[PDB]
Parts: sequence; C-alpha cells; structure tokens
Amino acid sequence: PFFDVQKRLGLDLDRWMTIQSAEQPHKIPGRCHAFEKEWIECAHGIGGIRAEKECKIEFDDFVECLLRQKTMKRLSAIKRQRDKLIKEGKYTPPPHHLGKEDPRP
Amino acid sequence: MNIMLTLLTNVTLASLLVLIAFWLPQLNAYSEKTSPYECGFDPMGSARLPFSMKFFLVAITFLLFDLEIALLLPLPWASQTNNLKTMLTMALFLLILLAASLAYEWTQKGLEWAE
Amino acid sequence: MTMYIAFILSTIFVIGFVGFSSKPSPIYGGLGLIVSGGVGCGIVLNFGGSFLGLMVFLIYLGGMLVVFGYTTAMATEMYPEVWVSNKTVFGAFVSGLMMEFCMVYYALKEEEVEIIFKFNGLGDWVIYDTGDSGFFSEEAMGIAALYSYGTWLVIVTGWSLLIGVVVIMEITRGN
Amino acid sequence: MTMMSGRPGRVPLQFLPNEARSLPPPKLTDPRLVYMGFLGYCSGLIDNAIRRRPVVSAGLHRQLLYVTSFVFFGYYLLKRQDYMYALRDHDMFAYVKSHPEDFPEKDKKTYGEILEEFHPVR
Amino acid sequence: LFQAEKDRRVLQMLRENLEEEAIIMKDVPDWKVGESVFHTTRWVTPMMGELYGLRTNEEILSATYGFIWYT
Amino acid sequence: MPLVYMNIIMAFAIALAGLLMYRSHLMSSLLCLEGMMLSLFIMSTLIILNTHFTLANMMPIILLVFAACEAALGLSLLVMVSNTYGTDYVQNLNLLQC
Amino acid sequence: MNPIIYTTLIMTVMSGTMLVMISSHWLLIWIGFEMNLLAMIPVLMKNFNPRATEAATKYFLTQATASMMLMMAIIINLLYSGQWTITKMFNPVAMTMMTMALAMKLGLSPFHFWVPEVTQGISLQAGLLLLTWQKLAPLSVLCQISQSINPNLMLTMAMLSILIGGWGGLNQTQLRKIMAYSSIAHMGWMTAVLPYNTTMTILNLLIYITMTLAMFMLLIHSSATTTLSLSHTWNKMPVITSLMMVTLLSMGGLPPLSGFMPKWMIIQEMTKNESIIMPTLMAMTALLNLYFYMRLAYSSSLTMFPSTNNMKMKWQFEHTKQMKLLPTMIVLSTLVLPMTPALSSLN
Amino acid sequence: PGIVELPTLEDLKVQEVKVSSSVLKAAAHHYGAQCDKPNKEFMLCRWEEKDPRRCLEEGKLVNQCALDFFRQIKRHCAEPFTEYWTCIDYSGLQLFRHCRKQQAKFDECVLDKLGWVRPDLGELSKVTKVKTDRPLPENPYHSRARPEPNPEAEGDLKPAKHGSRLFFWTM
Amino acid sequence: AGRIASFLKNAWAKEPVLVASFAIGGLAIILPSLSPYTNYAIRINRATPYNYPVPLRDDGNMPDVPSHPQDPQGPSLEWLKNL
Ligand SMILES: CCCCCCCCCCCCCCCCCC(=O)OC[C@H](COP(=O)([O-])OCC(O)COP(=O)([O-])OC[C@@H](COC(=O)CCCCCCCCCCCCCCCCC)OC(=O)CCCCCCCCCCCCCCCCC)OC(=O)CCCCCCCCCCCCCCCCC
Ligand SMILES: CCCCCCCCCCCCCCCCC[C@@H](O)O[C@H](CO[C@H](O)CCCCCCCCCCCCCCC)COP(=O)(O)OCC[N+](C)(C)C
Ligand SMILES: CCCCCCCCCCCCCCCCC[C@@H](O)O[C@H](CO[C@H](O)CCCCCCCCCCCCCCC)COP(=O)(O)OCC[N+](C)(C)C
Ligand SMILES: CCCCCCCCCCCCCCCCC[C@@H](O)O[C@H](CO[C@H](O)CCCCCCCCCCCCCCC)COP(=O)(O)OCC[N+](C)(C)C
Ligand SMILES: CCCCCCCC/C=C\CCCCCCCC(=O)O[C@H](COC(=O)CCCCCCC/C=C/CCCCCCCC)COP(=O)(O)OCCN
Repeated sequence: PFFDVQKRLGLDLDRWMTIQSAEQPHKIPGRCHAFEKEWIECAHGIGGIRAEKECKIEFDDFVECLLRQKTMKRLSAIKRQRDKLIKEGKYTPPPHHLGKEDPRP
Repeated sequence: MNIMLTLLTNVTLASLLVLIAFWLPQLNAYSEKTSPYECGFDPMGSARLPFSMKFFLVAITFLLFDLEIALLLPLPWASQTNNLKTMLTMALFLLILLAASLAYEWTQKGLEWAE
Repeated sequence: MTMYIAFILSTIFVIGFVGFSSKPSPIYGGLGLIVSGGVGCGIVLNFGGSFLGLMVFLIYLGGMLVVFGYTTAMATEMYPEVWVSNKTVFGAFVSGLMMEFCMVYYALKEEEVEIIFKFNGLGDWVIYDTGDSGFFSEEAMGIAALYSYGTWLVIVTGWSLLIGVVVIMEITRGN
Repeated sequence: MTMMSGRPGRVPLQFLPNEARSLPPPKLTDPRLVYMGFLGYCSGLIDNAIRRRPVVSAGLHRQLLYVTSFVFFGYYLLKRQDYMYALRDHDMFAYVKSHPEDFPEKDKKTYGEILEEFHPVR
Repeated sequence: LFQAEKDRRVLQMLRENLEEEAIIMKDVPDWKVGESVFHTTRWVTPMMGELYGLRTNEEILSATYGFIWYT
Repeated sequence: MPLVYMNIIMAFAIALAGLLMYRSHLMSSLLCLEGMMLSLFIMSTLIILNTHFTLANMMPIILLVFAACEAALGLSLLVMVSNTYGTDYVQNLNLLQC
Repeated sequence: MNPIIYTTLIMTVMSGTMLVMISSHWLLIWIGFEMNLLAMIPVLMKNFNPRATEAATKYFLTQATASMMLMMAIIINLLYSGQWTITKMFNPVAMTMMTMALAMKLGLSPFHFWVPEVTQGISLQAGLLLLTWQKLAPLSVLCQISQSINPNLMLTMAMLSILIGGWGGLNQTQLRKIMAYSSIAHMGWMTAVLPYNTTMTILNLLIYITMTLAMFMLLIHSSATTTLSLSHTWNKMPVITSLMMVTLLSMGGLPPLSGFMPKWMIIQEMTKNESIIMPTLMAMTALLNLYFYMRLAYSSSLTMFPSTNNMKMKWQFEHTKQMKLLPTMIVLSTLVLPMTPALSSLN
Repeated sequence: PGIVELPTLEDLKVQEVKVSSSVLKAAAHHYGAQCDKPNKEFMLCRWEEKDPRRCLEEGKLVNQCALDFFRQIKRHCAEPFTEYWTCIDYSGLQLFRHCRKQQAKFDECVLDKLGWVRPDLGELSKVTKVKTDRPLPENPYHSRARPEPNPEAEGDLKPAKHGSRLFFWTM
Repeated sequence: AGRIASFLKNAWAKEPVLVASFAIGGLAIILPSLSPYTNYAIRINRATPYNYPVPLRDDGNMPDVPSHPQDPQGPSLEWLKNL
C-alpha cells in the first residue's frame, strides 16, 4: 500500500500542504495555528491509539476553534435570554449597544 | 450592495422595455401570422430535429484549453514570488505542454471538420 | 438573519440544483446549472473568494455552451420537456422544492440534526475572523503559490491535460 | 490493521535492515532453498512443454537460469522472513519484560492437589 | 499605533459584553458569567460574534461585509 | 455548521440523487455530474476561506481541472454511442447483461 | 491504436496507481484516481465495436460517481478536521462515504453490477488489466484507513460480495463473466479480513493476482472466450488444457494448491478475534466458486468434446507469440503452499 | 473551564491620537524615525506574549510618544505640515508621488527646526534589536505537559525461538 | 548545415506564423538563463516589505543587527535607487 518514497528520499512532494501550520506564503497564519500546533506537538511520536486518548484536550480545543459550535451555543443562549428579558421589559440595553456610543480609534 | 443595485436596475429597465413593447401597440394575431418562417413555404420537418456538429472534437478540446486559462490567470500574482526561477520554469512548462497539446491535435488531423 | 443575502443565495443555489436535477430537456438543465454557477459564484464573493467565484463562473460559462452545442446535435428530443410538460419532471421538481423548504424550516425555527450535525441559524456572519492586516489578497497569494509550492501539482495537472487531449482524440477516432 | 508497518525506526523501502546482519544467514542447503530450486526447474519444464519442445532436454541454459533465479530470489526472501520473525520475538519478549503486572508468574500446583472431575465411560 | 488601538478596542468591546452578560444572566439557573469555552487558558482571538453579538444590525453588517461590499 | 454549509451539502445530495436516477438522456446525467463538481468546489472553497488556509486556496482550482477532464471524457463517449444509435438514450446500452 | 500511444496510456494508468500508493495527501490520491480512470478509458476501447463502447461508458459512469463521493468524503473530513493527510478519518459520515466509494471502485456487492458487463464487453487483455491492476489503488487506500473502518459495513459488503459472486458464476457460459464473478468473490475475501489484518489482505491480493494472470494468459493463448470455444482446445494443445485445469483447481481453494493458502490464512486470523460464524459462512460459500470452476474443468480438460474438420489445419501452425512469464505464473499459482511462512516478509 | 481575565474599562483609558489617516501618512516616515524605540518595545512585547492583555502599558507609552511627536510638529511648524497633508488627503489612494514640493517644504522645515532627517528607502523595513528589562516568557502557549513517549527498542537481535512457529512448520 | 537552411527557407515561405511563434518561444525559453538582471529582479522581489519586521531581543552579542533603523548596520537598498 503506502510506499513512503517521500520519506525515503526526502522529496517532499505533497507534505507542504497537509497542515495549516506549515510554511504559508508571506507568513500568513491560519485561524487556528496555535491550536493545531499544540495538538501536533502533543501527538507527535506516541502513535494514533495513544494520541486519541492522551491528546484529546488539544484536539477538542482545535475542533472548537475550527467549528466554534460551543461559542455559537453560548451566544444563542445569551441572545435568547436577552430577548426574553426585553419582551417583558426590564433590561433596557445600554446606549453603547444601540448606536449611541462615543467610538475610540 | 452597489453591484446588486446595478444589476437590479439594468434588469428592471430591460423588463420595463419589454412590457412597453408588449402592452403599447395594437396586436392582431392570427394563425397564419404566427407560423414559422422558412422563406414563404411551409417547413418540411421540425426545427427540433438533430443538427450534426462537424466541429465536435474542437468543442471537446476547448474545455481543456479553457481550463488552461484558469491555470494561467494567477500569473501576475505568481510573478511577485521570491523563487522566480521555479515560477518561470513551471509557467513555461505549462505553456509548453499546452502548445504540445495543440501541435498533437493539429498533426493528427484533429482540427479538421468532418464531412 | 441580516439581509438574508447568504441564505437567499444558498436557497437559490439549491433551487437551481433541483431544477437541473429533475432532468428536463438538457437546454433547461444547462440553464439551471448556469444560474446555479452564478449564484455559487456570488456566494463565494460574499466570503472573500472573488477570484475563485469568477473562475468557477467563467469555467462553467463555456462548459455549458459546449453542452448546449452538443444537446442541439445529439439530445434534441423533438418535443423538449420543460418542468411542467411532464408529470415525472414536475413531481421531482416539487419534491425537491418541498424537501428543501422542510429542511430549511426545521433547521431555522428549531435546532435539528439531519446527517452530520445540527444548526441554529444566527447567520453565517458569526464565524468570521476580525483579522485586520494585509496589503495583499490572501486568496490571491494562496492561489499564486501554485507556481512555487505546487510544482508537483502543476506537473501532474499538465500531464493530465495532455493525456486528456490524447485520450479524447483516441476515443473519437472510431474505425 | 497493520502490526509492524509503524514500528519506530523503520526505513520505508529497505527490505533488509542492518540489524538483520546480526542473524545467521540461511544455509545454502536449506530445504526451502532446494524447494525454490525445484520450483524453478518445474517452471523450466512447463516452459518447454508450452512451446512444444522436448520437455526434459530442450533448453539446459534456460532451465539453469530458471533454477538460478529462483534460488537467488529465495535466499533473500528467507533472510527477510527470518529477520521479521526475529523482530517479532524480540518485541514480544521486550513487552513481556516491560509489563510484569500483565504477565504474572503464577506458582503452579502439583496434580496431587488439583481436583479434576472424573467422567466414567460406560 | 494601530495595533495598540485595536487591542484596546477589542478589550473594551469584550469587557462591555461581559458587564452586560453579568446583567442579563443574573437569574439563569447555573450560568457562569465570563466562563471560557476552551480548555486552554491562552488568548484566543474573538469570533466577531462575541464582539458584535449584542449590538445593532448596521454595525454587524459593517464589520462583516463592509470591505467586501465597498466598491 | 451554519445554514450555508447545510445548503451546499443538500445541493450535492440532490445532484448525486439526480445522477443515480436515469430518465432517458445521458447528457442529463453528465449535467448532474457537473452539478456535483460545482457543489464540491463551492463547499471546499467555503471551508478553505473560512479557516484562512492560505496554501489550500490552490486546491479548488485543481479540483476544477479534473472536473472538465471528466466532462470531456463523458461527452466524448456520448458522441460514439450516438454514432451507433442516432440518439443518446441510455436504454440502448443493453448489449451486456449480468 | 498507435503502439506509442498505447504504451503511454498504459504508463499513465500505472503512474496514476503509483501516485495513489505514494501520496500522503488526499488531493493527490484523488488526482491519481482521476488519472488512472482517464488513461484507462481508451484502453477498454482499443478495439472498436458497439460492445466495447458500451462497457467503457458504464465503467466511466461508475468510476465518476465513486470519485465524486470520494471527493465529498475528503471534503467532509477536512471540514470536521483541518487535515489533508490520509489518516483515521475523524468523522464517521466521511468514513462511511469513503467506504462506499472505494467499494464501488473495487466492485464489492451490491456495487458489483458493472463488473460482469465491463469484463464481457472488452477484450481479454483489457479484462486482465481491469481485473488485476485496477484493484491495487483502492485496496492500498483501504489498508491505510482500516483502523477507522466500521466492521459491520465492511463485513456485510464482503459477505455480500462472496455470496453474489458464487451465485452469479453458476449461470455463466461466457468465460469473461465467470472471471468477473470470481473477481467479485475474491474481492469479498480480501475485504473480509481487512479490518483485522492488512498483511493477509496483501497476501490474498498477491495470490489472486498471480492466479488471475495465469488464467487470463492461458485464455489468451487459446483464443477462446466461451465454454464451447474452450472445449476445442484439447484437440489442439492438451498441455494448455491440463495446466488450465490445475489452475482452476488452485482457484477453487483445494489443498495442497496455492489457492488454499490465503483462505487458510484469513480464517485463522478471524478465529483470533472470536469471529467463527463469518469464516464458516465464507468457507461454505466458496463451494459455489469451486463448482463453477469444476464445470469448466469438466468441459475443457476432463472430457473430450466433439471437434470440427478445419481444426486439422490448425495442427500445422504454432503459437507465434510467446508469453515469457506464463510458466512462472502457473507455478506460482499452483506450487507455493510449502512456502507459506514467507508471508512474514509482507509486514 | 475557567473565567477570562479582562481589564477594567479604566485600565483601557488613554489619551487617543485623533489625527486622520492622511495626517498619519504624511508624518509616517518621521514618526517611525523618531518614535522607533517605544514602538519596537511594544511590538516585541506583542509578539512575545501573544496576548493583548500583557502589553497595555507599552501601548500607552506608544500613544504618549506619538502625542509628543505630533506636539513637537505642531509647536515648531504646522503650516507646511498642513499644506503637505491636505495634498496627501486629496488623493484617493493617498499617493506620496503627487505632492513632492509640499513634502520637500515640510522636510526642509523639520531638518532645521528639529534636526530631523527623513529615512532613506529601505531603512524603515529593517529588523532591529530591542533592549528590554521585561523577562522572556517561559510558556507563552500555556502548553500542558507532553505525554511520555513509547520507551525504546533496545538489545541485540536473536533468532526466533523454534523458527516461525506457524502451524506444522519447524523453520 | 544546409538541410536546416533549406527547411527554414521553405517554412518561412509557407508558414511564417509558425516560424515567428517558434522563434519567440525559443527566445523566451533561452534568454532568462543568460541575463544578469534576473538576480536583480529576485532581489527587488525580496526587498519588498509586505509584513511587519518583528524586532529581535538583544542578548548582547548581535553586532550585525541594528538598534535603530538609521544605523549603518543591516541590509541596504542603495543598489535599487541607482537602477
Ligand atoms: C508487496 C510487494 C509486491 C508488489 C506487487 C505490485 C503489483 C504486482 C503486479 C500487478 C498486476 C500486473 C498486471 C500487468 C499487466 C499489464 C497490462 C498490459 O499491458 O497488457 C497485458 C499484456 C498483453 O498481452 P499481448 O496480447 O501479448 O499484447 C498485445 C499488445 O499489447 C498490443 O498492443 P500494441 O500493438 O500497441 O503493443 C505496444 C506494446 C509495445 O510497447 C512499445 O512499443 C515500446 C515503445 C515505447 C514508447 C515510448 C513512449 C514513452 C513516452 C511517454 C512518457 C509518459 C510518462 C508518464 C509518466 C507521467 C508522470 C506524471 O506496449 C505494451 O504492450 C504495453 C506497454 C507496457 C509498459 C509498462 C511500463 C511500466 C510503467 C510504470 C509507470 C510507473 C512509474 C512511477 C510513477 C511515479 C509516480 C508519479 O500481457 C502481458 O504482458 C503478460 C502479463 C505480464 C504482467 C506482469 C506480471 C506481474 C509483474 C511481475 C514483475 C515484477 C513485479 C514487482 C516489481 C517490484 C519492483 C522491482
Ligand atoms: C422608458 C422606460 C420606463 C417607462 C416608464 C413608464 C412605464 C409605462 C407603463 C407600463 C406599460 C404601459 C403601456 C401603455 C398602454 C396601456 C396598456 C394597459 O395599461 O391598458 C390596458 C390595461 O387595462 C385593462 O384593459 C384592464 C383595466 C381594468 C382591469 C384591472 C385594472 C384595476 C386598476 C383600477 C383602475 C381604476 C382607476 C385607478 C386610478 C389610479 C390593456 O389593454 P389591452 O387592449 O389588452 O392592451 C393593448 C393596449 N392598447 C389598447 C393601448 C393598444
Ligand atoms: C527519482 C525518480 C526519477 C524517475 C521518475 C520520473 C517520474 C516523476 C516525474 C518528474 C519528477 C520530478 C519532480 C520532483 C519534485 C518537484 C519538487 C522539488 O523538486 O523542488 C522543486 C524544484 O522544481 C524545479 O522547478 C525543478 C524541477 C521541475 C522539473 C520540470 C518538470 C519536468 C517533469 C517531466 C516528467 C513529468 C511527466 C511528463 C510531463 C511532460 C521546487 O522546490 P524549491 O523551489 O527549491 O522550494 C520549495 C519550498 N519553498 C516554496 C518554501 C521555497
Ligand atoms: C504467488 C506468491 C506471490 C508472488 C510474489 C511476486 C514474485 C516476485 C517478487 C517481487 C519482487 C520485489 C520484492 C523486493 C524488491 C524491493 C522490496 C522493497 O522495495 O519493498 C519492501 C517491501 O517488500 C515486500 O514487503 C516483500 C515482497 C516479497 C513478496 C513475497 C511474499 C509472498 C507471501 C508468501 C508466499 C510465498 C512466496 C514464495 C515465492 C516462490 C519495503 O517494505 P515496506 O515499504 O515497509 O512495505 C510496504 C507495505 N506496508 C508498509 C503496508 C507493509
Ligand atoms: C524551443 C521553443 C519551443 C516552445 C515554444 C513554442 C511556442 C508555440 C508555437 C507552436 C504552437 C503549436 C505548433 C503546431 C505545429 C503545427 C504542425 C503542422 O501540422 O504544421 C503544418 C505545416 O508544417 C509545419 O510543421 C510548418 C513548418 C515547420 C514548423 C515551423 C518552423 C519550425 C521552426 C523554425 C524556426 C526556428 C527558430 C528561428 C530561426 C530563425 C532563422 C535562423 C500545417 O500545415 P497544414 O495545416 O496541414 O496545411 C494544409 C493546407 N495546405
């Protein structure tokens, strides 16, 4: 199956494009460079089976950065509770959350 | 936003022109006037019969040659890179391969229409 | 939620996909695929990928032209079928539209998971970056990196195109 | 699942690592090598049979080349097989030594203290 | 200078959102105000949903599509 | 996953289903194949742009190439069968059985 | 077709397979698949007739659909994890779609329908290529993602492939359809043990390849594509029919021939994972393949069918073209069992 | 998994630099030549800590230095500076090439009023060094302890005991 | 020597367009390897500061690195202004 000619000859035919933390042009970073770098450093050299259980925290953080599902859930809960507090009318959101703010540089 | 307004305005003006064309004049339509035109005599067959294409192979080649323009279009940005040797070599290689494709299609009588 | 632009464009994309997936006469299928390509191109520009959308739109407009040219020759169908001219085509079109509307309603009002995960709406604007830097286009730089990083990709793609020309000429030879 | 493809320190396309030189090479009178030579001889006989030639004596150089090539390939094949089995045994013994709690040495009773049920045959 | 002002602006928007969230979620059963989502404690760039989530629509449209729609 | 990702996945599923049902014409199935290609391109572009994967921006363009190489193939085949039957109906492809 | 063009098309097919098996990037594997299919299509249409053209159209449609779901599975895996390396497929839905796409690419049941038609529609050399070389890339891809493969789906498809091949091969009088159904059954046998041991998969594939090469090369030697056409070979070259019958015995899995070695090695492996029912069913189902090999052996070698008068003229001419590797393929397809432990060199 | 430390709104207070983009662009070269030191400390802090909350004071000092720069410009000669930056502001792309005479007048005013020298081409893009007393952070990524790797392969190689041990084979 | 000359004359007499295109392509292929200004182009591309130059931390033994932009140390763009 996998004949690792690239590793044998050090050719690097397609290893420059496998991850987002690997030498982007003009040093442009990915949205989750730190998370991917941390997970890769955690999981390096310990095998897939061990990395699936021991680097689960870093992978969970990386997936959270990638898809932001829990952040969307938190924001949805915040906005739903805000709407429920506004419908009956005892919130009165602040003026700087309505467009009457004095902006800074 | 601005481009959407432009497209909406253009489409709306064209549709308004169509509406004025189809609602202003007095129309008197009958069967003979709306019949198909074939220079005065009734058509023999239907205009929805197969119509042979003698340039079908050129049409197929046009798809790949159109993909090659998509490949070659980022060249102005590519010319700004540090590895000018590799960039120039790869661009020339792609153009040479497309030229060889054209030459092979030319020599094998592929650019000639069917009879 | 805001201006519904991305949502409306995605909905029209799905509608065009249903329109050419009901399989009417290939003229109308090509029309639906063209409108879907344009709508997807607009979707892509709404995320910052102007070049990719134009390129996709540009590639598709011409592919369809070749497809129209071939339909007028080999798929003529003296009574061409439109979406309302046949019971099967209209049934497929209405089924696709109804299924799309039900999915949109289920994923919009509530948080329903269909195959992969669920969705609560909020507009696609939420997942953006806030990154504020650059005197260049990141998408343009990434695409242009094909001629410095993607030497292998250029080699294999050019070889594939040359082989494709040879292959189509071999196939259409006949005899 | 693959058991030895991801072994640490493995050269991708070596087919014979340097550590394999620590193992005794197969003897040239190995029965497996003789079987490979027999396979080459049978290949030569079949080749003679297909081409409508005298089966036993058509080509002696062709048969000799067949046998020689089969033996030559079989030598390195046996070397690699022996090296792989030695690697398997080495890894197994190392794992057993490194995990004493999972392979406990159990004091074994004599048959005088064990009670086996007797089932008469009648 | 632009970097410093951007840092201050982002921190101010986050702090304003936090001070509000301390008010809307006073009476929710088990809400931890300002609780992070990631396990790690290092800085994470805001999502633009966390900076403009509790603001008017026209600021949201600006911050999302202003550069794309400016022609 | 917002509504856009789900809509693009639904478009791909619709195109795949339309391909898997054949009515009469081979050209319509080729159109469905082109639709699958367009949906894949759009989804990959959206995913790559969202995460700011700079290099991966060249990935969709390559995805387009082997698109028409697949299209140019099918059209080619569609010619030859037509030259045998004067029509592109998939009914005529019944010389070989199971 | 021009010999230079044929050679470059063959080398393009093999280069696509090589790119599939040497790439660590999913996009490169997809590109290799596309190249292999693109260069494979004209090889099936080398001889032009309506039947060959129909086979190429069906093959193109099937492989294109499989490629589309392959690409979508890659995109889904990228969406749920920003990874392009070929690895254990963090998302289960993408894994399922990839399994389905590779199943259609290999021809596992119930995606088996196109295999007999494509095999019957093309020549013997194209059939040999399709049934031997085209299986390397999908199996190489599967051997890399076996840790994430759902055992239920893969084993269901393997059992279905074995059953369907054994049942389909029973009703065939055309040799190419028999070969296709045998290929389906052997694909099931390969994929049955893949989630447990990929070394057994590689060994099974190698043995199947050598037996299929011997079979197809013997069928090319005696220009027969039907049972009755092959029934005339005893009156022209008996040795070809004798070697053919020995090869058919080997393919059926009868000891001590080589075809017994892979099955024996697979069942044993499946018994180390407390899998007893599945190997028993597979072994019992292989008897159908054995039966429709024995029917061919009865027709061609163990009995003498009536011949024709003109055959006498063929007695005055020899097979001008020689295949050098045929005796080696026959020997490797029959007399290899005593060298079974050498499979340790495959891991 | 923890509450996020955010500074109070009083810690984010600073005297803002309220000049427009054109005004900043007109004096950009002299600003980078004169206020290079606090800017370089702030940038080094920003890139080393990777946290906007750990380098607020450096930003305040950057703002203060910019304020001193603009105050000196206002005090010594502001009329040529205004004539230059109005011209810079006119252009839609804010092109330096459109107004070289106003730039020349401003440069000649600052050369003899304050001794300022406009940097040459390529000097402002140089990579410079920073002397700082801020300790170098040890774990800016807040990394956890890395898992211990698989132990090793050690010892010599011996032939397999009783060969392959596969079924009846004795080798 | 002579066969190529007659072939080129015949090609110019019958297909001038192909002769011109092949000559232009050959020149475009060959000339860049024999030009001294390719290095200048590479250096100009290298001298464009797209992103911010992050300053280094002084460990006390960096003579080559400058401390202020107008110090003589560091790269110089003098060759670009005179080109
Ligand atoms: C786990 C370890 C084990 C590994 C196992 C691996 C797999 C095992 C085997 C797999 C199954 C084998 C199936 C192969 C069957 C081949 C199909 C076929 O051609 O027809 C069947 C063939 C047809 O029989 P026929 O009816 O007599 O032929 C009538 C004519 O074909 C009628 O046609 P014609 O009139 O047109 O005649 C033209 C004829 C005569 O040809 C000529 O006229 C010669 C003139 C040359 C023209 C120059 C053109 C070149 C310029 C173009 C450049 C293109 C570059 C492409 C690269 C692009 C890169 C992006 O050409 C041919 O017949 C075919 C040419 C074959 C050339 C093959 C070259 C190898 C390509 C390798 C590519 C890979 C490179 C690396 C890629 C890197 C990644 C990117 O029958 C046989 O050949 C007998 C079967 C023998 C097969 C081999 C047996 C097994 C292999 C044992 C060898 C050792 C293996 C292990 C090696 C490990 C490393 C040392
Ligand atoms: C240059 C681009 C921009 C142009 C900007 C101006 C837009 C132009 C307006 C759009 C097209 C107008 C065309 C001008 C001709 C009028 C056509 C139509 O409006 O009249 C009739 C439409 O009326 C219908 O007959 C029905 C009338 C009543 C039924 C429903 C109307 C309900 C509205 C309530 C009206 C009561 C008074 C309202 C006071 C505000 C159609 O009669 P028909 O013969 O077929 O068509 C041929 C018209 N002919 C006779 C002139 C040749
Ligand atoms: C060893 C096998 C030899 C025989 C087999 C041949 C089959 C393979 C096809 C050709 C193999 C050559 C490909 C080698 C990989 C290319 C990548 C590597 O060599 O470096 C590139 C070197 O490429 C150069 O341009 C020279 C090699 C290109 C050769 C031109 C194409 C010829 C291919 C012809 C065969 C292909 C099929 C047929 C097409 C006609 C660029 O590297 P570099 O720029 O330093 O640094 C990149 C990293 N950065 C961006 C961070 C700076
Ligand atoms: C019918 C029996 C099968 C016939 C086999 C074909 C006969 C010819 C032999 C093929 C010649 C090539 C072999 C050696 C050339 C170079 C080898 C090297 O380059 O490759 C090594 C690999 O070599 C192969 O593993 C060994 C091939 C030897 C084939 C013989 C074994 C057959 C099984 C037992 C049947 C008995 C056969 C007896 C012959 C008569 C690198 O290992 P690796 O890259 O890490 O493995 C890749 C796959 N992984 C990672 C998934 C594991
Ligand atoms: C080293 C650089 C190479 C790469 C750059 C190439 C750039 C791209 C240009 C080529 C594109 C494709 C070319 C396709 C080739 C056409 C083949 C062909 O068939 O041409 C024949 C004609 O035959 C030819 O091939 C043309 C003549 C030979 C080729 C042209 C000249 C070759 C090169 C000459 C220039 C050398 C360099 C300049 C030297 C200057 C003098 C010292 C066409 O005739 P018909 O259409 O059949 O006529 C039917 C009606 N009567």
